[PDB]
Amino acid sequence: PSWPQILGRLTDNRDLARGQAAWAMDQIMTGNARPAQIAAFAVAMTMKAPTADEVGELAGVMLSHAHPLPADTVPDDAVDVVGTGGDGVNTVNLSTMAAIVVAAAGVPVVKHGNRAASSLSGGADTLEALGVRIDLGPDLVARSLAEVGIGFCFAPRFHPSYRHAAAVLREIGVPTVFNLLGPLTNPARPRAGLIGCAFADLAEVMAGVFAARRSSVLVVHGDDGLDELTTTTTSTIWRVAAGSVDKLTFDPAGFGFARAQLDQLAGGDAQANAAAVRAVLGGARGPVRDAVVLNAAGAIVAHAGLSSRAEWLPAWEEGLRRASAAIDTGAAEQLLARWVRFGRQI
Amino acid sequence: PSWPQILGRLTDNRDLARGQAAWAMDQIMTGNARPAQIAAFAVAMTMKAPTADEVGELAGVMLSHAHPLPADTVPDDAVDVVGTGGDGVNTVNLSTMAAIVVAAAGVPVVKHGNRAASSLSGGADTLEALGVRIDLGPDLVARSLAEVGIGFCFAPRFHPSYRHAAAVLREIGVPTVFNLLGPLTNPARPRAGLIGCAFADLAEVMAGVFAARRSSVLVVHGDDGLDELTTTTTSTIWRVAAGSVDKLTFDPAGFGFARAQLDQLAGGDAQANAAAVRAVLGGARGPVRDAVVLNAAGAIVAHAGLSSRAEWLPAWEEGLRRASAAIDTGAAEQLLARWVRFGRQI
Ligand SMILES: O=P(O)(O)OC[C@H]1O[C@H](OP(=O)(O)OP(=O)(O)O)[C@H](O)[C@@H]1O
Ligand SMILES: O=P(O)(O)OC[C@H]1O[C@H](OP(=O)(O)OP(=O)(O)O)[C@H](O)[C@@H]1O
Ligand SMILES: [Mg+2]
Ligand SMILES: [Mg+2]
Repeated sequence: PSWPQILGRLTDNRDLARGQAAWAMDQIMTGNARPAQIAAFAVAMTMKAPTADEVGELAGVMLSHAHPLPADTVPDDAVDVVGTGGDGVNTVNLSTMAAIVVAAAGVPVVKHGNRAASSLSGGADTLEALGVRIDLGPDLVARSLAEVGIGFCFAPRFHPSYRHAAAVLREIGVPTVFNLLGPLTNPARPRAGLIGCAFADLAEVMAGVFAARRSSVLVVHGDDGLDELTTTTTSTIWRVAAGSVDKLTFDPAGFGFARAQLDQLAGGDAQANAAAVRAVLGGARGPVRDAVVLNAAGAIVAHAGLSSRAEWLPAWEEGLRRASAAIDTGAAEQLLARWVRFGRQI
Repeated sequence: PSWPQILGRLTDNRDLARGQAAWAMDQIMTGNARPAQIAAFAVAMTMKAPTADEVGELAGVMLSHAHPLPADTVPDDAVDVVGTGGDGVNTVNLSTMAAIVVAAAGVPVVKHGNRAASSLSGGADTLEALGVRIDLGPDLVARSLAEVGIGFCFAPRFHPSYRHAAAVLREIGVPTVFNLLGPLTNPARPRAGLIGCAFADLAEVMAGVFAARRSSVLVVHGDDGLDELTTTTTSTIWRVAAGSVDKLTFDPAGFGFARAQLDQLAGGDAQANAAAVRAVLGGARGPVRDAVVLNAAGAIVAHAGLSSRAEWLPAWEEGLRRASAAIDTGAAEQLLARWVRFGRQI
């Protein structure tokens, strides 16, 4: 195959043949692709409308080039809590906060992330400011996970071959199909997760990729455009279980959640967002907390769905019970401190 | 305006705002665009179907950075004979053949061109293979048009700022909206022409750009896929006249043209394309001659179209009759030779 062959086809508004997206991404990962070819491919693939197979081959190749974690160090039931980003809105780090709470409820967590692309502080940014280390390689992410209950995979450190593509996509400035990869390329390959998507027309495609692996994942998009489960309004959820997707709308009001204004969830620089995490874990009641509990519940229901013998509602109310208890007992706050303390000790 | 604004809008399948296409082009020409941005723009402008205004803006910006010809050196009734190519044939043998016939019939021709991408011989290549100096500055092109009756503007010499876009578009290696520009960025700004386009949908767009200029133009797509008037079957013509456009069907059988086969008309190697020209200008009667004569008449008919008193069928017979004569008298063969001598006498 070739670039004009592949680019020609996409610009003809045609789905690619099996293996074509993989060859293209492999060319990219292996540094054999000129910056203009990367850009054309990325834009062309977005405007055509990508398929699950296509994006699955993109994520597949990427993973196959990624640093893996050591064998028998990632639990069978580990969850991820990560979004695509591209909110447009500049919220406090909801995914990061819920991750800590989830791990504090004793659900193993291997989080993928990096810095903000558009926002003032990313997950990795906010974690850095807290004094939790985001540099850790495969072996120490494995250690951290077993020793603290949570581990953090920093995307650049696990995905060096993405460097070629990453610079190019920054220059473009528009989001593309590539903005989907982060959540689909966690190097630990955890089989569950809560997965945020800022682009409502692409979210089904992510769900499609997760269903191919037979993951238990809720792909989420707030109807306010949030790549999290919102408290402002309702959220659309593509539930991924048993290798099939199904669409839902989710209403916090049915679990007694006060509706909220978007700007109550608004965020700032790293220090500020790190202050917000200390606040919430510390027990500050209000909008931000509600948001964190909600999403933390979400991930826990995805965990629960690893088992086929599971109903939606009883699992959500268990989830909300546990996220809330994880904060209120101080266990969440403990865990963060335990985790910082882990990093300062090789 | 902005790159992210313009690229995002395109990726939403939205037509641009008045001025944006121009701003994008203007950044490219000025050197203010990343190759990643050039690539995203060219791909997206294509997949979202481009409009006449958008392409006019791109053409206009390009023309406003170009070296013009000296004042009062291009006659008001000058014509261009040219195709988009990318027919995948090629047509270069036909366009340069008709161009010379036309000039030889006493219609000033100023052609715009480049060395080929897809085919072995292209407009400039074939010209260069016949001994013609294709790379002359504005003054010498005017002197050529004055003395020889034809001039060729070499797109690299006349559009220095376009260098960036060309390098980028070579790498993506597939047709984009930028492939319509050549015919619409003649530095000599000639107000008539026969304009071949391999893209049916884009032809109508090119036509509307020429309508905006009040040029008298026949945009032509061979219904056999050719970017010239074919003799293989019927053609589609977009008659541009009085700032308006009429889509037509054209059949050369109504002038006694035998149906040829597509593989008797196809351009080839530059050294081959050259010999074919000597062959046919020397008097080689056949299906190549036929189709040169046809396209040459189209060019002359287009020239006739500058007067609103011009009528269609008589214009075509005067056209056919004059092109035939230019060949048979040897005026055309003789014109090629004076054009070659001209270059050798500077
Ligand atoms: O910067 P953007 O492209 O707008 O993306 C929004 C943020 O989301 C990502 O983190 P992640 O989703 O892992 O965690 P978060 O939701 O807690 O930030 C990333 O780190 C960004 O800072
Ligand atoms: O890009 P390609 O597909 O190789 O096209 C071959 C040639 O056709 C065009 O020139 P010209 O208009 O002189 O020839 P045509 O009008 O017959 O296409 C184009 O500028 C090339 O020189
Ligand atoms: Mg998120
Ligand atoms: Mg977010």
